[PDB]
Amino acid sequence: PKFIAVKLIPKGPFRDIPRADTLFGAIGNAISAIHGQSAVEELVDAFVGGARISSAFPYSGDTYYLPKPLSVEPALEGDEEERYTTAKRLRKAKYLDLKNFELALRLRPFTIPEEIPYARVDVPRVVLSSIYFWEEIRFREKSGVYFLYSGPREVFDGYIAPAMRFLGDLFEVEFHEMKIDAPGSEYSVTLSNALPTKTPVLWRLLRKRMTFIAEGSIVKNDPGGMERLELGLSHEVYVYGLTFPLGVELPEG
Amino acid sequence: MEIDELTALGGLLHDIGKPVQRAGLYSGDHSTQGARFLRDLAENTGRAEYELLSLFSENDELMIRRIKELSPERFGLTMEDVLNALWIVYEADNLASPQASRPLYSVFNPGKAYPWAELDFEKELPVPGDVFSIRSQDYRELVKRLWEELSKAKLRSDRLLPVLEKYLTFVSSVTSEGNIISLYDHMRMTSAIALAMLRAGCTAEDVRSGRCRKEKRFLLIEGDFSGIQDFIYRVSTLKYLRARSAYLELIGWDVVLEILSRLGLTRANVVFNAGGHFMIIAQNTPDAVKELEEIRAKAVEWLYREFESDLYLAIEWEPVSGREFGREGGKNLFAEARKRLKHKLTVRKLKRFGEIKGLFECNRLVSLPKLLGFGRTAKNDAGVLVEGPFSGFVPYLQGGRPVGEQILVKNTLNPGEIPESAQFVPYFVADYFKKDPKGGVATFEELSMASTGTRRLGVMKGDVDRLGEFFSSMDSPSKLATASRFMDYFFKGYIGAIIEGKFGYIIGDVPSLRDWPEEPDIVVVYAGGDAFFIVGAWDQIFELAFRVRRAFNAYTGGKLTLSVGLGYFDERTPIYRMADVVSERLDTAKDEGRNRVFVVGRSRPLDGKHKLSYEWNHYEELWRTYAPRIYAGNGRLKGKLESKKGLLWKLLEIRELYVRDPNDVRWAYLTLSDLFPELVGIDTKAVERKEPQPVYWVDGVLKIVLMAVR
Ligand SMILES: [Mn+2]
Ligand SMILES: [Mn+2]
Repeated sequence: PKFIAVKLIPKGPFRDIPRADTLFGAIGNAISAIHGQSAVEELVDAFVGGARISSAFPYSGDTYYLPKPLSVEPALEGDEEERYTTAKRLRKAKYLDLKNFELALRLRPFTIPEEIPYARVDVPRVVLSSIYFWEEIRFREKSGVYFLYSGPREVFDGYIAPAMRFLGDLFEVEFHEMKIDAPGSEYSVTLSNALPTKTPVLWRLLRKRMTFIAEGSIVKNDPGGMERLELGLSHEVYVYGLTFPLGVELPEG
Repeated sequence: MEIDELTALGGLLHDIGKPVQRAGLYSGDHSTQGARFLRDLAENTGRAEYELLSLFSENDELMIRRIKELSPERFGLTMEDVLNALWIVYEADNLASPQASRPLYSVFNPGKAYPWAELDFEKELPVPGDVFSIRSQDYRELVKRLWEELSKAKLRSDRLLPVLEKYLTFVSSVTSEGNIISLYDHMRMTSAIALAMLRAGCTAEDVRSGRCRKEKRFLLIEGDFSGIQDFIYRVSTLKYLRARSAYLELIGWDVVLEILSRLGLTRANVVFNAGGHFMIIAQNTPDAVKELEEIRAKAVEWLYREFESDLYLAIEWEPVSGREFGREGGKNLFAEARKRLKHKLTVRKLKRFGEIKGLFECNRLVSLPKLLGFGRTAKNDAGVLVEGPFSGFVPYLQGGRPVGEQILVKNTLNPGEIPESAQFVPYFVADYFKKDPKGGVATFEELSMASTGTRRLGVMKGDVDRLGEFFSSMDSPSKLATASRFMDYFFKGYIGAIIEGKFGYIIGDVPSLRDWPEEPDIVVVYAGGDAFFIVGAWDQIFELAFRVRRAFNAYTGGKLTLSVGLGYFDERTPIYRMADVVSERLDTAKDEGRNRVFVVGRSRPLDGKHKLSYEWNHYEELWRTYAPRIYAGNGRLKGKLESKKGLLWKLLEIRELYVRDPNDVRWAYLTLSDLFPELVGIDTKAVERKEPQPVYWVDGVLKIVLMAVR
């Protein structure tokens, strides 16, 4: 399907690459500061109603990276010394380019990005004595981070766009159409970290306290869910954990 | 005796004839002569169970009568019980897998062979050497120590296994050329397969027809932990870190011994248990798969409640037939079965904690140097210091008595003074540590303070290259059992010795900054399976990498290789960061080829021609070449360089202009200049070969010498 790619062009380093829960949080907060909670409720309604956002992924120039579907981890066998050596580096890869992602969805042979467009530099400082580290993300030239939006344009123009501009004031924003060709399938990858309703097929746990399914996890007809809770703040807080599904071919295993 | 103990001890003693034939004690084939040895031993001391057990080393006419004479009723057995036990153990011998002087040839290098010695971690490093015949005098001395120990042992596999391991480890199972299989390993696997066949409900008629051989009556049970370096490193001190490592070993043993208890198996059924990875041969009954499901689920549920998502245990098992324990028509079916079990584990690791449907809705370890082991008791019990998923662990100290059905005993094959009723469980652990001025394990701070020159903590993470492929090339259970044991024992058994400064002639001249101290500033976090994590004085850790790499080269036939990540840190750097850097550097050493060491952090061109790692030999040559010309030893430069220390710094500046652009010919123009002749010219063999200039490599030596001399 086709999606809106929200490109975050960074004006300096970033603490982390944000996932769907943190992105929905930031966006819900921004909409509360602009249109009040009436608009926050309409946002949740739009999302519960079928609208979705992905977690953030790196881009480099005209190269969009997506998360490696966990579907291909147990399929890799589909030379002796060469195959075990590549298979260990495919198994360690977090990201594929768009072209190699669309192939992985179909269990066709695919290659890995050689160099990834961000470096984790953790900078040390002395505290009065001990040493502490702050993870920073340094972006290569014309590189940065993007997320996908699926749903009606009016919800994008009315909530996501104005919110993302507000959040930019560390980054500027631009958006482009993105197409991902994905096979028709009973099974899907999530491009967002999710709170599942069913037990999923393949998954990595993500501890945050909430138990999330990571980006790249595989589900069978799992929309995920949103949670509201009270933390003693002025407003009730919504936690995004909806799935951003693309069809994925599974090996018989 | 009951059928289960009989089939277990029978599998164990089937091939005890081999050592006695080779010692020329009696006359006849190993078969006849093993029967004589146990019959003779039975009459000595007066334990008639040995005369029953002597039947295993031997139309079915004579057999039925000989069994009848030994009154089976006496031992609480049937005649038809013992016939099964014999037939079962007969097939079990075949499934597990010629001059009488031929030694054990090394599983690492079948062209080389082991001198005859007993398994002793305090004596000498096993080194596959020149093929030598073993004298008929050496076997006789073996057989007499063997006879003296069986005389006193309780006649329980947990008391038999240890004495068979001491004496039959460095003995060829069959005396052919290039025989790789330790007799001990063939004995324990026969007992393992035999007891399994019994529990599978297999009987003599089944063995006679092959409806045991040609049918999936066995289970391969593999257990791999997941979240280990998250569970051990990434805390909140060195004391605590060793406590986590020791805790993960006890947790693992609690699952393994639980499985053995509930399936009615023996320690012999443990093919291996190293680096949180265990494998067990068992019965394929509906009763056993149900028992495993219960165990798998109760163990995971406990891990989740105790440590959250941090530590997971992935347990899987596959139905397998006798056929699949051996090579069939040029196809290694055993590797093919292991490969299919590996796949189930990889899938299970991607369904982490899926055994909990409720999923999608630090004082005891501090208290954890006078102890001999732990007792495996009930969770609710006096003295329990730590709890695992199934059982409580009471510390067993020199002064005191042990407590529990099972006693885990550290770094011996000798039961010591434990009660007859208690199951002996020997476990080896590499636990070397620099003792403080107080009897306690030294700190990061004290280890760092003991260094030559710069005060940094040394950290090295080591790991054997392409082990998976080496284990995949093992034809049989007994072969795999020898490979895994010999491999594990290098790290658990001999790294302590290597640290103590032993095996000097085997090791030789290694990169070194100082005289090797009598009590080195070294502390082992972990060493087992095919891996180690060790910390200490930076200059002592640097040297220990080369000592351990050479000892391992000798211990393998020069046929297996290590990669090592080294790190020199400010003593205040938190563990999680030190672990991640030496891990990144180990990973890098493997990406750039294997058999290489990340010696120190280095600048380089990002043109994909310049590796950060060194090949062990390349660094060892570089060090022989340059170090003696500039370094006197023990923190001291050469006298000539006392006023000329800056020349060493100017080379590192020259090398940075090679790193700025290795094509620009300025580093030539710049270059007593008879101190480094190999670096002055523009090496041309390198340019053609598409390889770095000698100047690129020199930092690895100079940066280390400058840290030593500051
Ligand atoms: Mn390893
Ligand atoms: Mn390895």
